[PDB]
Order: sequence, then C-alpha cells, then structure tokens
Amino acid sequence: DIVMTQSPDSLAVSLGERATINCKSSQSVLYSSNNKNYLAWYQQKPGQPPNLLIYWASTRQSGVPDRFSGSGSGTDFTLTISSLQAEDVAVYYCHQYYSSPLTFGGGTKVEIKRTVAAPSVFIFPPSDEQLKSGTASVVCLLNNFYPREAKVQWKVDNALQSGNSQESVTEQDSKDSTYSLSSTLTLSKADYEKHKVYACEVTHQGLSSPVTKSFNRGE
Amino acid sequence: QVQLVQSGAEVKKPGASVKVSCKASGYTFTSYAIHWVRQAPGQRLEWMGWIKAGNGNTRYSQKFQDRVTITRDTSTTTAYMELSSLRSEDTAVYYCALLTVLTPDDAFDIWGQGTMVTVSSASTKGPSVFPLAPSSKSTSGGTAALGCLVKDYFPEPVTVSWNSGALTSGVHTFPAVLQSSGLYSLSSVVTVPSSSLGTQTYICNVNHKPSNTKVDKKVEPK
Amino acid sequence: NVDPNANPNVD
Repeated sequence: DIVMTQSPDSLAVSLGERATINCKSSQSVLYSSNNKNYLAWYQQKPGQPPNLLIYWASTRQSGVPDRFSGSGSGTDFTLTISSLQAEDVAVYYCHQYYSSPLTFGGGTKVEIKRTVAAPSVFIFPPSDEQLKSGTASVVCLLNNFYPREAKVQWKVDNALQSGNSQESVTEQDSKDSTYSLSSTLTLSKADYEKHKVYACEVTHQGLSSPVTKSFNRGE
Repeated sequence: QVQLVQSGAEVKKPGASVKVSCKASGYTFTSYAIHWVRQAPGQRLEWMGWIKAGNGNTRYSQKFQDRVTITRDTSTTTAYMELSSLRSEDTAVYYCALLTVLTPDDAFDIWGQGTMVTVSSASTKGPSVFPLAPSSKSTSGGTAALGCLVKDYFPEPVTVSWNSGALTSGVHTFPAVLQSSGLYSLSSVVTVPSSSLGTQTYICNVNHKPSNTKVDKKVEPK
Repeated sequence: NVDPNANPNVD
C-alpha cells in the first residue's frame, strides 16, 4: 500500500490569504515512462461527496477556480489556494492511483479566519406538545458568530445549572464564514414546573459583557 | 444530467449483510468502471474495489476481499456492493464513484451522495419532532428564529428539509448529540424576517429512513 | 511501475 500522509491536519487562514496543504507518499508516484505523477486532490465540503480539483498532480479539473493549483513531484506534493474564499471551507484529500489499492491521505480541514462577529441569541421554551410527553427541552440558539469559542451557562431562578445540558456547533458557513451553536437544557416536566426563570448566558470574544436571554415559565 | 444516485441509509445487526445500490444515469453505463469507497466517521477515504460496468470484471481491496461483493445490472444501469459478516467497525458512509476518468480531452469524476450504514445491536427508534415556535424570545432586530427539535432517535441519520426543500437560506441543522439514554437528538433552525411570520408558512420535513418515519411539522408563531 | 488496472478509468 502506498501510504499518503498530509500536513497539517488542520489550518486556519484569513480570507484572501494563501493556504498551503502538503502530502507525502510512501513511494514515488512519478512514472518514468511518461513523466506523469499519478496523484489527484479532492475537496469535500460539509455533507457533500468529494469533488475532483487537481489530477496528474498539477492539472486543474474543468470548472475549478484558478486560485487552486497543484505542484510537486515524486513523493512531495502541495495544494495551494492562492486567495482563500469563504466557499473553500472543506476537507482536502490527496489521492494516488499509481498502484493498487488506491489510497487517500488523511485529509486537511481548512478553516477561514474572518472578522470577529458576536452571536445573536435566541431562546425557545418547551413546546406544549413535548410537555405532554413528560419532558422539557429548553433550547438556546447562538447564531452567526466568529470565532468558534463561546461559553453558554444556564441559570434557573438565578442558580447556575450543572449537568443537564448538551451543546452542538455547526460546521463553518460557506457564505459568511460563521458558526452557530445550540445548547439544550433538558428537565423532567415535574422539575421544569418547580422553577420560574430560565436563562441562557452567553460569553464570546465579540461581546464586552455576557448576553442573557430569559423567560418566565408559563408566559 | 450525469449522476449516481445511491440507496438510503440502513441499520444492520452485527453478523448480517448489507447491499447498497448505485443507480447511474446520463452517460453510457457500460463505458466506465464504478468504484466503491467508504468513509468511516472522522476518518479518511478507504477504497474498496471497482467493477467494469461493461464486462463485469471486478477488483477488490485486500482489506475487504473476504466479505465484499461488487456486481452490476446492465439493464437497470445499476451497480451494487454487498458487505457481509458486518461488524460495528463497518459503520461508515459508503460511496460509489466514477473515479478519475482521465482522457486527453477531458477529466470526468462523479460521486454518488453516499449511503450511511450503521451496524449496531441497539434497537432502532424513530424520532419525536417538536416545534421551536417563533415568539418574542426568539425575535430581535427584524429577525425571527424558529425550528424543529428532533429528539430520541437511533441510529443516524435524520434528514431535515424546510418547505420540501424550497427554504434553504439561513437554515442550520445541527450535528446530533448523543444523549445518556443512547439515543440521538438534534435541532434544525432558520432565521427569517419577523415581519412576515403572519403571511409565510414554515414546515420542517423530517425523515428517518432506518425506522421508516416521516414527519411534516408546521411551525407557527407563539 | 504503474499498475494500469488500479483504476481502468485512467488512460
């Protein structure tokens, strides 16, 4: 097996700047008879299948923007994005088709560094329907912020909650290069009805003080 | 119009077999070889094998020689991959692809959308879907947030669309979390003008193929 | 030593 090793596993660069990804192969993929490197580069945007960018190490696939370019020879190859754009959020894989089995690199995840953006905060009390089932989920939404680091704390009647919430963050948006995050507080119906004030407190680099959204149960 | 359409997500118990289909379209089927590649969660692409759609000859990766079978149906323009003696480690996304058809004029590379296969002993469960209704607590500065909470299902994936796919802008379907019960949960949210909550209709379309569950939930103000 | 049958789609 020709082992494909990419470097780095992840990189973050600013919009408009150059991003370089490296790939090393165990054996040389340069064929002496035709002097061609049997190597390709793939892009995999979130939730989509891979997409061919470069083949023969340095030939752009039709329709690939000119800012993508491939270089190198033998065992050392590079993918360069000359001016990174928001839509280039993806994992990039090198691929060799010199020998069987075909093999792919481990992938490099490209993150875009954009301007700092504070989250918009929204809160959702439990639906009347879910309360009938016997559980209460309280959802706090942090929308369209950058960078990814954000802290969400729950307070019920001003008491800091521990151990009853789960968070999830999106992939980076392909248009505005922001993230969004949900934090869900889950209580039993009976526990939900013991307290009145439910509050989500959010801390982020783009905020000078924490932002709190809250509601009184039953309103 | 050139495309590969794969069958839907499935769940299987360890020791069972799965057969994924790849319906081809828009080109002369017998001209090119179809490859099968798997992507284990949070891992690289792993090549499994190819079949020549014309003469039906195959080549398998030694990692999978024992328990993979790749076949093709010329009349239906379809390729199949069967993996047997499944183990929990086989949980992955399986892709069919026309990898790198390299000719002097062109390069031609097409992938199917992937088929998620989960191998587990745990019980399949369809989700409960609840509205995240817009109200004063999710409206600010002319923007309103609303969504659907998709709770307590197994295995992945659930797919979420809004208004049968006509509403995509501003939609965030979050990665699922694993609850202590061993079931998954996620939310799908969208931001819209708060002024048009009275005239527009927002419906989240939830589909969980492993449990054959489909839910359309209308999300109304308050 | 390329293997021409690694991917028959590569001419």
